[PDB]
Amino acid sequence: RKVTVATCALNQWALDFEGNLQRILKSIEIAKNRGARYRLGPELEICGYGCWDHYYESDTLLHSFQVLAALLESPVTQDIICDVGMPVMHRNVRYNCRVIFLNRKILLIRPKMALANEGNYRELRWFTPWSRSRHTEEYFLPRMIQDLTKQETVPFGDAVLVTWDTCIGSEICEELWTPHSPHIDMGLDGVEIITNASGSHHVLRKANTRVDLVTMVTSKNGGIYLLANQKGCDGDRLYYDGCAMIAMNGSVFAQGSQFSLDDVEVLTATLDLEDVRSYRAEISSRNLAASRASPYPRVKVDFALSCHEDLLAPISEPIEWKYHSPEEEISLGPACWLWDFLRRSQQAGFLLPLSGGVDSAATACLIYSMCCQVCEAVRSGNEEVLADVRTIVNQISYTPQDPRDLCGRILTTCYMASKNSSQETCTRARELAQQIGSHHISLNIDPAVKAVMGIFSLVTGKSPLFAAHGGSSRENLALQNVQARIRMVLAYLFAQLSLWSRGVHGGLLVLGSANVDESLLGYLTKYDCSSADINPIGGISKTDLRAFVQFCIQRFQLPALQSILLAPATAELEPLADGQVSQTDEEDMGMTYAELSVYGKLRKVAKMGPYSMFCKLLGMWRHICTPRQVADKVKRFFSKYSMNRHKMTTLTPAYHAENYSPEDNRFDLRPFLYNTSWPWQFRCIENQVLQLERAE
Amino acid sequence: RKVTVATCALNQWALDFEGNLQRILKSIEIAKNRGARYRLGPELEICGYGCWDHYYESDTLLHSFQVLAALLESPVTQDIICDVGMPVMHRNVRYNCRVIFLNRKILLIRPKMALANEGNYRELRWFTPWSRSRHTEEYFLPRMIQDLTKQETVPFGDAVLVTWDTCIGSEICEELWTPHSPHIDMGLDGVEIITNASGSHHVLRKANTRVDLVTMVTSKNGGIYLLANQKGCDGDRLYYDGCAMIAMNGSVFAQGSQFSLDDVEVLTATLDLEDVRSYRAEISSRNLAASRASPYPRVKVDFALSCHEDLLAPISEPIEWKYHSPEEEISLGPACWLWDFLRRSQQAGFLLPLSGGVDSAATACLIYSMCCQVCEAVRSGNEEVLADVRTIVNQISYTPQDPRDLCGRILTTCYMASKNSSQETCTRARELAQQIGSHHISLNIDPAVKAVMGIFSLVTGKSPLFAAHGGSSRENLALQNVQARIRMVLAYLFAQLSLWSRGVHGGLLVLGSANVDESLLGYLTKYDCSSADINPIGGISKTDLRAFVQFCIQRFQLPALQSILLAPATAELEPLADGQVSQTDEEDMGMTYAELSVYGKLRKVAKMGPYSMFCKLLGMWRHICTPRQVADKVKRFFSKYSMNRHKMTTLTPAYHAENYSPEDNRFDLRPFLYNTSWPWQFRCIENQVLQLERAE
Amino acid sequence: RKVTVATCALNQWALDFEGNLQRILKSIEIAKNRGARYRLGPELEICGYGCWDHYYESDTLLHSFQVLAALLESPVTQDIICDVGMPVMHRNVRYNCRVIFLNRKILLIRPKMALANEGNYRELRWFTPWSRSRHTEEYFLPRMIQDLTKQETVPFGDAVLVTWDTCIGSEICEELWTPHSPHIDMGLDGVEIITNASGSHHVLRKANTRVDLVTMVTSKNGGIYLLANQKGCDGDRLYYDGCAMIAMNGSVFAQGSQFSLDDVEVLTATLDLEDVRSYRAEISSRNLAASRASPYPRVKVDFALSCHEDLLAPISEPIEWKYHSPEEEISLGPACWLWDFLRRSQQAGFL
Ligand SMILES: Nc1ncnc2c1ncn2[C@@H]1O[C@H](COP(=O)(O)OP(=O)(O)OC[C@H]2O[C@@H]([n+]3cccc(C(=O)O)c3)[C@H](O)[C@@H]2O)[C@@H](O)[C@H]1O
Ligand SMILES: Nc1ncnc2c1ncn2[C@@H]1O[C@H](COP(=O)(O)OP(=O)(O)OC[C@H]2O[C@@H]([n+]3cccc(C(=O)O)c3)[C@H](O)[C@@H]2O)[C@@H](O)[C@H]1O
Ligand SMILES: Nc1ncnc2c1ncn2[C@@H]1O[C@H](COP(=O)(O)O)[C@@H](O)[C@H]1O
Ligand SMILES: Nc1ncnc2c1ncn2[C@@H]1O[C@H](COP(=O)(O)O)[C@@H](O)[C@H]1O
Ligand SMILES: [Cl-]
Ligand SMILES: [Cl-]
Ligand SMILES: [Cl-]
Ligand SMILES: [Cl-]
Ligand SMILES: [Cl-]
Ligand SMILES: [Cl-]
Ligand SMILES: [Cl-]
Ligand SMILES: [Cl-]
Ligand SMILES: [Cl-]
Ligand SMILES: [Cl-]
Ligand SMILES: [Cl-]
Ligand SMILES: [Mg+2]
Ligand SMILES: [Mg+2]
Repeated sequence: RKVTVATCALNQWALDFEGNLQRILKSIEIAKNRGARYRLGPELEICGYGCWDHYYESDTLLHSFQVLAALLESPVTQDIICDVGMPVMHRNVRYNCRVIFLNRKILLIRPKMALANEGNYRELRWFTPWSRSRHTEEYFLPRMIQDLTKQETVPFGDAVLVTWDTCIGSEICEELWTPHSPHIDMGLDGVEIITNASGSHHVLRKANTRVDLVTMVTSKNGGIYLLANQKGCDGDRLYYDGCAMIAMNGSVFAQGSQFSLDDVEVLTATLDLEDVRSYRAEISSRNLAASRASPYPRVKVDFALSCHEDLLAPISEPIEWKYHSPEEEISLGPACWLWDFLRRSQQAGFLLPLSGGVDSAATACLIYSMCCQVCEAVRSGNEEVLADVRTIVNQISYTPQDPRDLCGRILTTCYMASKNSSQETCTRARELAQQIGSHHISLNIDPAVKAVMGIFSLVTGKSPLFAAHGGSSRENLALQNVQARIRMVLAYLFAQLSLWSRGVHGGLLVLGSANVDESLLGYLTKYDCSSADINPIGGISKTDLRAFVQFCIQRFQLPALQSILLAPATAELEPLADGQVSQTDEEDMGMTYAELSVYGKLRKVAKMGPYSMFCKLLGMWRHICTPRQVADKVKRFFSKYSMNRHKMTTLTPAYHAENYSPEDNRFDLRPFLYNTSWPWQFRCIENQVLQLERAE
Repeated sequence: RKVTVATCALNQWALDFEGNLQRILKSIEIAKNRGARYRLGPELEICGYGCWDHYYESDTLLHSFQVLAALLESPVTQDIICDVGMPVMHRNVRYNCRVIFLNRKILLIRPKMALANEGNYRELRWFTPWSRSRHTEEYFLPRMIQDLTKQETVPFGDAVLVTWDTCIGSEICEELWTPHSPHIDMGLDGVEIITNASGSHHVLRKANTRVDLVTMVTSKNGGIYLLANQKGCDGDRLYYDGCAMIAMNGSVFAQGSQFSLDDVEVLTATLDLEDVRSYRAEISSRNLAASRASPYPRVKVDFALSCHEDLLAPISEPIEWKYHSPEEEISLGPACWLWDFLRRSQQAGFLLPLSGGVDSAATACLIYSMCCQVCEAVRSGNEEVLADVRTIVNQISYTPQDPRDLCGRILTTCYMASKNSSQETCTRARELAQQIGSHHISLNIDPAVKAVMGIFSLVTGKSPLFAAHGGSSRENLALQNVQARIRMVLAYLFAQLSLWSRGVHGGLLVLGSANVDESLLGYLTKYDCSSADINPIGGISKTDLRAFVQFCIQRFQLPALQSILLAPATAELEPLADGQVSQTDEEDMGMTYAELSVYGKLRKVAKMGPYSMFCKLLGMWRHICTPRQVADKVKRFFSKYSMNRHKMTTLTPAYHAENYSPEDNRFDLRPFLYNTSWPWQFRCIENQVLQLERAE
Repeated sequence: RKVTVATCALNQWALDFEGNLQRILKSIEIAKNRGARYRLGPELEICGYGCWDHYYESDTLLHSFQVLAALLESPVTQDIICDVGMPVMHRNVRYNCRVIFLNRKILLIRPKMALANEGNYRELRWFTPWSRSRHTEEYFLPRMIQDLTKQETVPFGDAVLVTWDTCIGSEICEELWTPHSPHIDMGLDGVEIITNASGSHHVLRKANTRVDLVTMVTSKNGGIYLLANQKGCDGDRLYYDGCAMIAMNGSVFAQGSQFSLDDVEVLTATLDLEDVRSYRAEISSRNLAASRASPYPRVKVDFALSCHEDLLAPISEPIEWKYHSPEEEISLGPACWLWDFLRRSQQAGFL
């Protein structure tokens, strides 16, 4: 009848065994206080999901087991079934596993059967899928575990648990949406509870597909579904957004946070198993298509999941899943990201080159949002967060209440004007900093620039001129770039010495402000301020950035943003001749951010090369453009793209948000020395155009 | 009786279909002129091996076929069997394939059955292995091919080719390295000739493994074995080093270049099939197993490998494989990789910061080596090299004979001294430049440094001091780093404007000079000159570098190097107080380049975390060090490594040389925000140390 | 690229071969006027789904074939692929089938693999599920059909059609919600269009589950989904409420009536196949869990589903499915029921 189960989101850290252990323990202790008899944790939670090439290392395996032993001998784990994740090597093959134990015995080790090998995922690099479906083998335990557990071997493979009162089965992360998912046969076999341990990272706007899936599955097959997921940054450019859930028969009973500053969040629910049994009768109490397939092996477990609590235990009522707006998503994720980055880097704060333009502004807003979250958290009684703030600012007695106050201690904004900067942009940056609370620095680079160009003249005997002073296209560009790069040099100097100049220990993380759209076209200066330490908006669309900044006005009460939004998007690096005004980035690029986004998505999402893309747009923009015209747009896109790709190889690491990122380290593997005339492809395009231009 | 076969190495280029088509045609034409009736190409040669995520694009598939259709309708391919590679989608699964055609008819498509998923390889990201052994399906041909070939379908799978006189089998690359390789069962079923198309890249010293393996195989199994490989840079960090070979019954019959400036290099041999047959007939255990061997599907082909060429057509005689010394390898690999960048980037030359030290010196030697190579190639009658040069140099009449004259056209060294630089280092740089013939630039950064520091003072009211002037540790470092990044600002300014100042069109690629040992430890300044466009020595050991440079003294007649070798490895950026001499980078790092090299190899090559590494060293350095000491060495390494790993994320792409490269984009994936205290792991280490101190 | 397909709801009548034929013809004629190159009809539409114990009767089989012959020799069926349903006995075993023909040839006969045996359904009483998955056998045609079609045998079993431009597959009624549905492997194999012929009867309030399913399926696997269903009373206490639909990539493009007094209702839609191909790339352009299962047999069909019409043919835009309130459901179904009862009973009225 009535059972009480727990799932959870943990902020795990790659190879951080000590912390990882304490987090797992805490969740189990929490679940037990709430009356749970089964606890589900995230995929590979013992070592942290993102260990990458450390999985090749045997030490990883070893410590994981030492962590497992600690769990097994811990008095908290008594009388609750615990499903943890670690790597495990069986017969010289490395598997991504679930280790399920109860009262100092291992019940079953259950290896993953479908591995993620797309986008940021590459599990086949380190793990093998279990291929012997509906079968188990005897796994031989480490003497370390034997001595403790008093078992020689345990079942290893595709099996389910049978207890005195129920039948629980495992579905690991992506097995949930893999063709022919375990949950189908488990359902058929009569499995009433299905646990899914995830490690899925944030992706702007796609939170609902996870929820929908679990929902549909429970709706279609009946049953309780448990989903646990990592939450936070585990040591790289991903943010895991654990929307841990508990679903039954198509309804949701517990909704876990997508972004929060909690290291441990536990969901429970009290459900009557008979609701499953009667909901399944409601559908098909009959037989099926006559399948006669090999049935699931069964691990007998001497334990009752439901135990006497009924007399008081309130049944969980169904709930509606509340989603975040896309702007709320943006204001929360990169924000919580930046918080883990700061706290785990053990760095003294951030250094933000603030230009008075939209992106640098958005970046500033993310920090302010971070501060708010921290204040919220501290108010909420979050000891970990309080501990951390106190450690970051060095003040034992400190207690952030006003976000502007915390911000000041944590953020240093820096406006670096050139000879041609307007008074307006300088002002806007000054105002925005004033409003969020940051320590603002305003300086002029021109003395350093004059000096560099002096060195050049001194040695070549030649003086480059700006385009407006009769300079060549090359000279103009070079000059612009020098200023860009001097800014970067200065940014790092302050990162390294500004706190020093204020009488205080420590150094700052440099933050970048490239957006995903310009990153793709390479419309940036190699090694200017586009290269920093971390970039939180690197993966966000320009349009979304504007959207996010306009949303910040009212949510954070920052009026300084209006002028910033209204101002013309221009880079004041070159003097303006009489009769003309500044050129906008969109004219500079030779395409609007809108249409740039389309190329982006057609390229990475829809997997189109130039010919394919030419054909798509030809129809999409059939009214607006002519065949010759789209050819030119596409050609212009691919050439600029290819010419600039090398800029991508060295680009600052970015929070992952859009599934159309051009990021080269993990998500978008590509050449960087292309033939930039695309002779063959472009010829195909021409032929098509010529063919169409034969119509009357 | 006698058959004439060809294999080759092509300098393919990712997505360069036009180019790739022309090079394949050339190989086939060269093959025919030399009398071959079979021609084998490299792995995925139509599209070029390294298209990475473009493999997801239908356009890659489509254009590959268009190339194929071109090959099929081409007169040159008449009466020679052609083994060509491309990706194929079959039943909506994407495979790495060989396509064998003859006289406008596709004979068979052979999919790869084992993929490479380690190191720089990750075929599983985009392809699936064919897994039905000795089995075949019908491939439905694209309409375009049908209209040309008048075929509806062709066999797709694990099949062999039967001619009137022989039986030909395919082994694709990594299949040769798998435990139960195809060549075993193939040889037992009477396949006489085995063809292997590879696409494997350079690794210092590992050339013999490929040779020994193919030789062993034909020795153990009998038969002729052909290997083809890409040669050169196809668009990324890798150099494919085509050691294409022909081997029979354990002897080599043709050895292809490892590094050469040739786009197309064809090997042919004339062999007697009767030698194969009698070699096999002499192995009793083989024959006992061959009269019981499981059969391969055979595609019957109306063709004779041995024609009316028999008339005294001279049988090929056995040869000894000649190898390169490790220094010759270094002298030739990155050199060719550099030529390929220069010509395929359509850039006007290189800009090399030259410090008067070993590594930058090495980089200079590579460029000179390249120059010699180009000169040698031109003297050989190589028309594409001569064209390529004239294009780079914009003078259609130019003929590089002297290596020093070419060098001055395409290289620009740049010495950049600080206030503290010594006169010696200046002169070493200058003397090296004179001797290789580069255009040398000598300047002082001090004016620019003062200007930047003046900016900092104007805005903070504080002035940083060098440690020798009582500055703090941080001040001293900030100061050193500033100078360092200023050098980078200048480097790019000259890269962009130096030719302009000399009244010449174009720009330069900036070369880096980070070695693989410093890259590992993070012993470099983020965004100093460590950050360039490409780094030809970023994957090479400090010890190999010295060895290389010392080799260059006699090989290239460059005496300036001796002083460069003999001089103390010091970075003159800070002033030294008297009573004290300048600190070497080895005491700066806190470890010798030697012990560093060991950490790096134990790390990547032996897959070792800090506990494992401590254990290994403890035994290795048992005489030299005490366990307490070993722990400190290991902890210091791991500490430094992980505090600095972020420097890897934005670091300049390096030519891949060692298999212990710490490169983060492809070869060595790792997190970049570690818990740098390594609590768990260091605890385990201290436990062992205590345990060892108590007992004895 | 652009194709035009048709599905339909028919008011079929058990054993009413004459009428059943004329209804099928009419739908095909309508589809052709609308430019369709493939037409999908309901489950067992030739004999009418509700024949019950008449399925034991060989006459049923016979007339069905005589009806099939009439379809085959009819000039209306020219240049459109027609998927009709009849019972068919292969090797002395009775199967509930799809007969797909084009220009007086049978392309493939495709038998049901999961049979409904719950509530009002009892298909196992008369039919056997096809159990040899991913396999076909040579079905020997009746001389009646041979003479007309000039074919000795045709493929019988679990197969897909491959045309010059696309790949079409079959999912019969309840196979849509049976564990391990054909649409999963068909998707994997690259089937771009999936036809589902239904005979599902009205059930108060449960209309959305049909729509949701088709929707979710196309959303999850990509592809065009076609669903046809009987509509009206076929001679007993059931009302079939054909919510025939056309779905693609998770959106609905055509919504058929649940209750109407039409004997024939045809849905069409003009869709670009490349939307499927690019929507599937959007999800997983990679590989899967490494399944290595026996793949679908392929019937080669010398026909192009898309033919030159593009230059004028408007692409169908997505629509929202409009449901009836429960009271509207009540006011319409039993109502349309009573109408067929009155008209087919040949009675003078009600008391
Ligand atoms: N295939 C290849 N592989 C490796 N390297 C390659 C290469 N092709 C060129 N390179 C090299 O890469 C280097 C590129 O860097 P660099 O020479 O500095 O120039 P680059 O970064 O290419 O040009 C900077 C761009 O930024 C834009 N801009 C201007 C002003 C402000 C802003 C702003 O929004 O902040 C942007 C401007 O319009 C310009 O197009 C060159 O040295 C070039 O030789
Ligand atoms: N976990 C983490 N994730 C992301 N970023 C992190 C980080 N931890 C620190 N950071 C940040 O990274 C930045 C590091 O750069 P920076 O502050 O400039 O300083 P950094 O590059 O760390 O220090 C330079 C090193 O180069 C050596 N050096 C000196 C003189 C000459 C030479 C030579 O051979 O050329 C070398 C010197 O001994 C020193 O150890 C800092 O802003 C820091 O806050
Ligand atoms: N005036 C400025 N002050 C501070 N940072 C700037 C300034 N201008 C540009 N940046 C930085 O440079 C990048 C944008 O380049 P630009 O478009 O030329 O303004 C972003 O990373 C900014 O943070
Ligand atoms: N005096 C110099 N002149 C030119 N390049 C230098 C100089 N010193 C250092 N570099 C560059 O900086 C890196 C080495 O740093 P360092 O060890 O401090 O000399 C290499 O990439 C060198 O090319
Ligand atoms: Cl052990
Ligand atoms: Cl069992
Ligand atoms: Cl400090
Ligand atoms: Cl802006
Ligand atoms: Cl803007
Ligand atoms: Cl100090
Ligand atoms: Cl120019
Ligand atoms: Cl040195
Ligand atoms: Cl040295
Ligand atoms: Cl008959
Ligand atoms: Cl087939
Ligand atoms: Mg902006
Ligand atoms: Mg050196």
